[PDB]
Amino acid sequence: QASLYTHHQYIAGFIMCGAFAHGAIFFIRDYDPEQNKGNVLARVLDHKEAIISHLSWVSLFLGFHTLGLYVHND
Amino acid sequence: KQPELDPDTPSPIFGGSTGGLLRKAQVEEFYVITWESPKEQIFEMPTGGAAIMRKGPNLLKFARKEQCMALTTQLRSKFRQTPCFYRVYADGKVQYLHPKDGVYPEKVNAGRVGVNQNMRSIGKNVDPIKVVKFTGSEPFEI
Amino acid sequence: AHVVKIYDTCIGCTQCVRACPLDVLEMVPWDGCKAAQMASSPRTEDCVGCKRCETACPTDFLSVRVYLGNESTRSLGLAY
Amino acid sequence: GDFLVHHAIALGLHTTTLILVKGALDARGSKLMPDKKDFGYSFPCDGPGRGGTCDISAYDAFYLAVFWMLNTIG
Amino acid sequence: VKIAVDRNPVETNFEKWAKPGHFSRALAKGPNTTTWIWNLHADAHDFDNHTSDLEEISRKVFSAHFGQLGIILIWLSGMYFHGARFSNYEGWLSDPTHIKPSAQVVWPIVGQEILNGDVGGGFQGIQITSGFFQLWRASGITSELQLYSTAIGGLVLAAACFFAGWFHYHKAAPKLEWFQNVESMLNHHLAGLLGLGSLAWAGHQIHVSLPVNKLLDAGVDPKEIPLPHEFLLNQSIIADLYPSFSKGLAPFFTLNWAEYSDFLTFKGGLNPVTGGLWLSDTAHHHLAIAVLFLVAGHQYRTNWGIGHSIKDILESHKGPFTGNGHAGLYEILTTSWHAQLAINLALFGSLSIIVAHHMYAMPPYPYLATDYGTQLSLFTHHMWIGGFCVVGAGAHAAIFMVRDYDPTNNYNNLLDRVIRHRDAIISHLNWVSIFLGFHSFGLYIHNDTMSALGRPQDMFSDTAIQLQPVFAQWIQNTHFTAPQLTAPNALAATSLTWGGDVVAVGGKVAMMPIALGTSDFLVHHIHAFTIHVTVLILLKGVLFARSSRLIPDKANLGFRFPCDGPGRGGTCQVSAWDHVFLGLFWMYNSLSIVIFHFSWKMQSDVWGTVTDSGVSHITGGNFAQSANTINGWLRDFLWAQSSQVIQSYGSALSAYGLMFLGAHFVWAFSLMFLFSGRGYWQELIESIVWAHNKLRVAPSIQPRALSITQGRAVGVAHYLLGGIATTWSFFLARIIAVG
Amino acid sequence: MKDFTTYLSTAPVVGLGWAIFTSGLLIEINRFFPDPLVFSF
Amino acid sequence: DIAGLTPCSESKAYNKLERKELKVLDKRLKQYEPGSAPYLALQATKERTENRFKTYAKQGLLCGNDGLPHLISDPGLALRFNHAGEVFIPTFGFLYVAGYIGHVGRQYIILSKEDAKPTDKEIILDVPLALKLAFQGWAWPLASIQELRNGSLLEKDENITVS
Amino acid sequence: MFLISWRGYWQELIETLVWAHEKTPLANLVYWKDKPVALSIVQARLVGLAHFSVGYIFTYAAFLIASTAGRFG
Ligand code: CLA
Ligand SMILES: CC1=C(/C=C/C(C)=C\C=C\C(C)=C\C=C\C=C(C)\C=C\C=C(C)\C=C\C2=C(C)CCCC2(C)C)C(C)(C)CCC1
Ligand SMILES: CC1=C(C/C=C(\C)CCC[C@H](C)CCC[C@H](C)CCCC(C)C)C(=O)c2ccccc2C1=O
Ligand SMILES: CC1=C(C/C=C(\C)CCC[C@H](C)CCC[C@H](C)CCCC(C)C)C(=O)c2ccccc2C1=O
Ligand code: SF4
Repeated sequence: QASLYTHHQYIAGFIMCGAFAHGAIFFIRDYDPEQNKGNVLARVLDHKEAIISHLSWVSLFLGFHTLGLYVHND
Repeated sequence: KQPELDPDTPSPIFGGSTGGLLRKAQVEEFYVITWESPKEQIFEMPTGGAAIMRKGPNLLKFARKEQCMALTTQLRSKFRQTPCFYRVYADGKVQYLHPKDGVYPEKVNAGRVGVNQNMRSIGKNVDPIKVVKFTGSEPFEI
Repeated sequence: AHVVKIYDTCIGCTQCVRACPLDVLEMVPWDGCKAAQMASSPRTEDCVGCKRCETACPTDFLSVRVYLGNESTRSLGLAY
Repeated sequence: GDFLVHHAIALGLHTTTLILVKGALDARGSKLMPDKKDFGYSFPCDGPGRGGTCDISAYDAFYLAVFWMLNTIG
Repeated sequence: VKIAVDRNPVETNFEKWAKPGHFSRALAKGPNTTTWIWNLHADAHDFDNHTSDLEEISRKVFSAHFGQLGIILIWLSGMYFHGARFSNYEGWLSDPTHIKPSAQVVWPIVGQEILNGDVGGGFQGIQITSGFFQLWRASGITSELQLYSTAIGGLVLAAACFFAGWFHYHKAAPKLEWFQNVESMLNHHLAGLLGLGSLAWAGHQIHVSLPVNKLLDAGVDPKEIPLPHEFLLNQSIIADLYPSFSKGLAPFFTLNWAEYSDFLTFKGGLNPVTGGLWLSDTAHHHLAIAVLFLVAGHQYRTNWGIGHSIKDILESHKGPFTGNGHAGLYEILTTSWHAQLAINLALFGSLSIIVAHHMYAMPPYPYLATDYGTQLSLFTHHMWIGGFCVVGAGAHAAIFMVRDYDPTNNYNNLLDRVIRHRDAIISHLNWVSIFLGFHSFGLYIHNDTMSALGRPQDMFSDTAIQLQPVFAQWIQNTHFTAPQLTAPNALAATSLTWGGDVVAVGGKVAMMPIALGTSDFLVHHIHAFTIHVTVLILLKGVLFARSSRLIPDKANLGFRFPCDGPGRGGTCQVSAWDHVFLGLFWMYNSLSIVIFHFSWKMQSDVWGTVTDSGVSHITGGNFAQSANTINGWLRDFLWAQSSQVIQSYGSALSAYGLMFLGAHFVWAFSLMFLFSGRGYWQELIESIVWAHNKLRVAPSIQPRALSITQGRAVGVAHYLLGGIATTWSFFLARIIAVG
Repeated sequence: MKDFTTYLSTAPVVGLGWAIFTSGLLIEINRFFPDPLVFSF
Repeated sequence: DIAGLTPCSESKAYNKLERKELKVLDKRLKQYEPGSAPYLALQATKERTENRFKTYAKQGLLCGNDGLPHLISDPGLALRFNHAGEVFIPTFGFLYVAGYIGHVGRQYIILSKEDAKPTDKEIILDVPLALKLAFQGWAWPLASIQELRNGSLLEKDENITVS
Repeated sequence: MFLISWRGYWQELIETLVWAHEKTPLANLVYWKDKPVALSIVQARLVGLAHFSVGYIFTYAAFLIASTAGRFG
């Protein structure tokens, strides 16, 4: 049970990392913003700073508070 | 008149080191530098220690090209001395490189025509579309 | 080798040449204000790709960008 | 005790997704390297100039995101 | 040699403080980037970066010396005052055998008062492993009323030290002529600072040997012991204690040194009841040191045509191979402070580690051999300090070679000959490190493989196939037979670590001879391997700093730079700074291995409690057949001895476990920096700055990520911090629950 | 005096004065008010 | 009764833990005479430990099968009961203090963008200005909402982006 | 090992080893077929992360298997 569960967990983790890697390879190698003047992908690329900043914020929140509660309990 | 390499040239007084002069220098290439050096003086070697240098034009040689550009730049630094470069291939053919203009590429010489350049603002290049060929690294104009 | 380019964004400061360690690029006619020079890459057989010429270029954005390519004896700085 | 560990898992997931989304969105071009689309995907760096440019290619973000994937799955 | 100072060279004013970075004209203009602060911090002490005025540099150094000694003296005064005000020093003094040392008592706020461990003596507090109570007992202190005055004196001296620093920087700033008096500096350090101090301390130990040797070790309460002044002046007292006194001080005038045998004695060893050593041996040693360092400081010509200077001695040393050597080493030293600093730190850390080795097996204090914790603490402390000092000497060698060096006037055929074969040394040491790695580390792999394959009779063992050393055993044999054969006047051997005679004080064996088997052989080979690899790193950083095979124009790039460029396949960690970076990690590895060896040897084959029938050690002799395998270090040493650090939350040792976990945390935190770059981080800061500018709250100073060099610095800093802190917590929580 | 007051706007001031105020306040609140883990109501 | 948890007075494990702690304290409390300092220290420690255990059990806080207190963080379960102080009001208190801090810092960093070389003011602060703004932010919810309706906090897309 | 130490350091050491290998007496027979250099920075960090991941996986799996299928409890 545990062996197969950890197996599939790490398999899914690597497959997700590969999905994101190829998602970046898309923007790097196969992209035509001429055809994409006005779609949702260009919009997503335009406010990228906001997405990155809010990811950073949620990460900071989780890390701060989790480590704080653990250190408090210790 | 760009001067060409001349063998049988004396060398500065030095003991030895363990830098360069490997199998590459025998079967692939070796580079040569020549420069005036008046007022017999002390200098430093890029792949060794300190050495003396007689007055009158003297010639040196090393393994890598930068090992001589370093000496040319040094000579700029202290006293105005004007060395040159040389190339050597397996067939013995010699090629003169620095300075071809005679005026030290940092300064223009009367007139030439350069390559590997395009009149375009920074950026504003082509997207990966229509760049499937990719020709290694594209000149974007050829 | 290393595909080097020079865009029209340039002032002719003569700094990316007195900084290049391999004497790869030249500066021949340009119609400027006070100095009037423009850089050019006539030869690339000796360029190693150290990106020392990109550090001294004060142009915004940079005038020269080294397109990293394939390696060789010169491009790998091999005394052997 | 499940609360704290679920929040640690949320931290790990959000941080890995931050790294991946950042590597993916800042792919065509970032503010430090605007013409990132020209040097492909996996290049070491853009030189020691401009105050230091290390691990700037998206491949390096994938590097760090795989580190965080290992952490989160662990 | 004379004195040469200037009057009011720099006026005292609080203005230059309002402009941080004034010493660096590049920084004084203003902080337009957050890197400005980090460069302010990383360059305040870089005196040779402020300006090329070596006079001002020498003045800055000679002032920072007083600036450091003031802190040193305030530190010693703080230790003495902690011992005075709140501590069980009187309780410890009346009963040193069981009462434990404590000099720190916490405040009752959030439950931290649980740290006030019950140590007895009518007082509770934090146990200290610094070794101040045993050091003070050797001075006849009977009550707390003396440490107050001692700390007062120390604090006054520290104030005067800061005064002297300010005085010699802003009122009596010297000139390079005074600083470069190598003759005077030596003949006054070597003769005065060392000889006079040693003679004074020997005369002190001679007139303080009454309480410790006789009264303190006779059950006499310290209040009962007459005060030291009552021992010094009264001749009847010192005639009753030691018959050699009150003679008339005759043997010392006519040099007929025959009657002075009650206070300058040479015994060696210690009584299994007295616990510690005697003060007469230390007094004789300090008189020998005083005479030696006082005569040695009189072998240099200074003014009156008596002696010979250093320059002539350097000139009169030449050989066939080298020829014209030692040409300008005197100028090498008199020119740069970095050369002298590197040369000092070279053997300074080595002698610190030697002091550690001479302290663990030769406790020079009373009632501390049974204190199994102070020994480990001091030993590991001094070894890490020595490792840091050696790595710093390796760094300052390259520092000297970068800024203050030119092979024209400081020319020396020795140095250029070393440089001309700077590559054969590196190649051969690479091969030797490969040899040692395949021949000192691969043996553990073989042993694990043999123990796993089900063939115990094939594994390397003191029973299956012996691989123990004999050369160290022959040295121990020459030292053991030294008394009465090669050392007639001597009584005992050099140390009880190879001469049997199990000395035990109150069950706990104060000292038992140390064995040397295949395990010690393997571990000493591991030590040699790690030390050689560290020396390889440091020397390959020092040599390849002026020039190299790849980049000839390497001196102009400075000492502190991360790389040159991604050309020629990639250039990373090429500067001597980066070689010091890696040498710090290797010094960590080597010192950690050595300290773990020390701890586990001392706990397995040395320390324990003696019963009616022999001594029962802490561990059941697990050192024999565990060190021969890497799993053994996790089988009976790391796994087994880690119970207290993770089981100490119920007692006053929970802070040790807290530091334990926090050090793990900071270690991984350092890994973060060590494995990442700046591009990712700089672009993340870009997006965060975007988030800021939407509400108009961004800073005026441009927030940039740390520099590559600072990134690596933070990495190594957190890395060594976490490592050393975790190992400290372990060795300090394990050794309290077993002593 | 003037240059001293100017010097007293840097790390050795608030950042010391601050966080000293705050450590003192928190320690005093936890000392007079011994062990809070939930509000009054 | 919520989540299968029981009020913390009826927890046999909680009282067993209190007795365990008191026994562990007294076993080493009996080492000293009633007059010395360590004895008084342990006495006061036991005082506030008994006070811990007594004062918690008021207005209701649930302890589980382990006997330890468990904070309820859902609004709605803290309502319809008496748990609004577990974490519901502390949330608003931290929000107030964090507002206060951010408001003061933002108004400081804005009022400094007008003078020459503002970077200096970030390494050499304006202590009197910081003190003034420190004693003016305890109405920030009023100023924030109406400064939002005002529009003096939205930058009209005049910043540096790359896309 | 591959993560902390980066490429540039190892180029000089490889050049030193080449110097030593070309000068060993009577050991200059048939040469290497390709020039030895330091791993690419991209290659360096790739192999570093590969070792990281594979060691992480093997360690955790060996633990999860041994500490379970040896005690049964
Ligand atoms: C145990 C080691 C360690 C730690 C503690 C962290 C911590 C962090 N990483 Mg990280 N990481 C690590 C290892 C580590 N990493 C390694 C080995 C790698 C691969 C080399 C990475 C790669 C990586 C990437 C790519 C990213 C991070 C990010 C982050 C940050 C996310 C912020 C957050 O989630 O909330 C907070 C997390 C904290 C750790 C805060 C706790 C620190 C406390 C407050 C210290 C307080 C000290 C005290 C107040 C005073 C001490 C100072 C002085 C007195 C000494 C965070 C600070 C992400 C980031 O930057 O976020 C935007 C990011 O994208 N990491
Ligand atoms: C029925 C039901 C339900 C419902 C549900 C829902 C309705 C929801 C959801 C959900 C979801 C829905 C989730 C998700 C997921 C997702 C993911 C996981 C994602 C992704 C993506 C990605 C990964 C991307 C990639 C890329 C990039 C990177 C860039 C470029 C582009 C691309 C795309 C390539 C529940 C269960 C509740 C309950 C029971 C019943
Ligand atoms: C996170 C990270 C950074 C970023 C490092 C940062 C942002 C350090 C900044 C943290 C400091 C502590 C900020 C603190 C300053 C506060 C704004 C004010 C101080 C608080 C007062 C109370 C004193 C690097 O620069 C880096 C470089 C090379 C390899 C890896 C990394 C890396 O991982
Ligand atoms: C040791 C080391 C080297 C030198 C390591 C070398 C030269 C060894 C690699 C080649 C040898 C021949 C490996 C021998 C075989 C390998 C163990 C496995 C090869 C199997 C493949 C055929 C799949 C680097 O080049 C380097 C580069 C960047 C960061 C860190 C480092 C680094 O730490
Ligand atoms: S360094 Fe850049 S701006 Fe200056 S001349 Fe060269 S290309 Fe033009």
